[PDB]
Amino acid sequence: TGYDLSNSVFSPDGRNFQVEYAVKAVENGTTSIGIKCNDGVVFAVEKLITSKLLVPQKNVKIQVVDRHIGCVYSGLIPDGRHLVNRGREEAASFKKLYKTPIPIPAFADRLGQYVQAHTLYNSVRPFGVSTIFGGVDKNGAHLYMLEPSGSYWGYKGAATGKGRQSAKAELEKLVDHHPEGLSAREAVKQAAKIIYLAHEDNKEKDFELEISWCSLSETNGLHKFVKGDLLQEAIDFAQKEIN
Amino acid sequence: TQQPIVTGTSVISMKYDNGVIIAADNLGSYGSLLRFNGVERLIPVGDNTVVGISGDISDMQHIERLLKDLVTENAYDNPLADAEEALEPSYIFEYLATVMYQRRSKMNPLWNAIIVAGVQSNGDQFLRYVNLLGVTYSSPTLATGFGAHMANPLLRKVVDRESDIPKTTVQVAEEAIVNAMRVLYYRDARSSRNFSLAIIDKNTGLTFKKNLQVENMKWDFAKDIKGYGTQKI
Repeated sequence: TGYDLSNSVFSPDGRNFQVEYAVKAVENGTTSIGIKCNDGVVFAVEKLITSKLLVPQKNVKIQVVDRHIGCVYSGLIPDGRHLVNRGREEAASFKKLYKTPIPIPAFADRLGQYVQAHTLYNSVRPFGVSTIFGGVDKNGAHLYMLEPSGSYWGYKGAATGKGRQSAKAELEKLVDHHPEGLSAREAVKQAAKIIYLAHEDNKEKDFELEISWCSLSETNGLHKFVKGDLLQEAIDFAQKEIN
Repeated sequence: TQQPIVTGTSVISMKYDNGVIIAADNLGSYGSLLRFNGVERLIPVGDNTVVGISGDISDMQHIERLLKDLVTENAYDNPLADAEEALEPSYIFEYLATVMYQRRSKMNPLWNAIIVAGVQSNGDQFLRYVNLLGVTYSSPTLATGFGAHMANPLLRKVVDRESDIPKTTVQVAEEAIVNAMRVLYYRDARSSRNFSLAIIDKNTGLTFKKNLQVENMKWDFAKDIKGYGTQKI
């Protein structure tokens, strides 16, 4: 034993226990989801209201990369911010050299290689976040989810955090009941519902809903936050479904 | 140190009662060769600022990319990016002025003369100049290159000092700018007939006019001019 004390060490299984321990930090975090729709993607996150003293709608969790990519994560919030800062540098250098905005699969690998690099040495700690991200590019809509190991895949729907099982079950129903696809405005409504349903795992404290979206028709392929009437409409739809 | 290759000529501008006007022709010259006839030298930043650039075009395109990147960067982690924490003309100018002076200090300048025209949050008119040396100044009228010598005299007859700004309407100001552009076409050998004009008003916002032409030109008197002194035929 002692294989779990240092990062980048293979156990006799062939496992990197330090990465597996980073996953535990992710599982401890709040629920965040992603939904791939017809011409774009929708991101939503659970924000736990620890106290009345928290200013509503101010502590924003979802982050934009470039102008077409949205990023959300669960786990250690600072680690996610560090990863997004790198993502922004990667996207800037891509656009600087190649002119065109970074494609989503290209962007996914940039984050993937960076996270994977933090499993290669004992002088660094793995990332304590699972990041759900995506957007619209020349080839259409893309949704990704990236783990502490550096492992990522493309997704129809994605979920992580403490209420991931509940969320995953809900996402699986949407995939089955909508093979032809889901619209952007529908996805926002469904995203709100899933976060509310996933809140049963964090039912002690009340929460605040935060949604964003990229859509070719609704937002011209740019990342925008869901605000005002459209946000309230999604909350009302979500509250109606739980009752 | 370098030399400018593909170049843009005058950028002219002035303040009026509710905002600012800025203009520049659509030419990219290659020495005496009038090489490129479709070059846009007025670059808007948001809905409250227009940056007019003269001089080296390769450096202009670099500056254009910096401003484009500046908007992207300002939007990061900024819920008020399209409101209270939007980019101001003063912010955009000071950034450029910092870069210009830094580059001249490394003996590797951006070979340009720049005028940042816009309207601030409080409605105040913004108009300031910066160039390859990092020299900056503000005035009710500003012009680069040949515009400094020919446009300013005409524009200063409309707004001669600060107190003339509230007395100057947008129609009078635009008329003066358009006339100045005609005069430059008469007299600047590296100018073109085609130009762009931009108005930034505190009420009506940003109006960007493309594909304008110099018109109402006086040439008829040329027929009476014969020889260089004694020749009659």
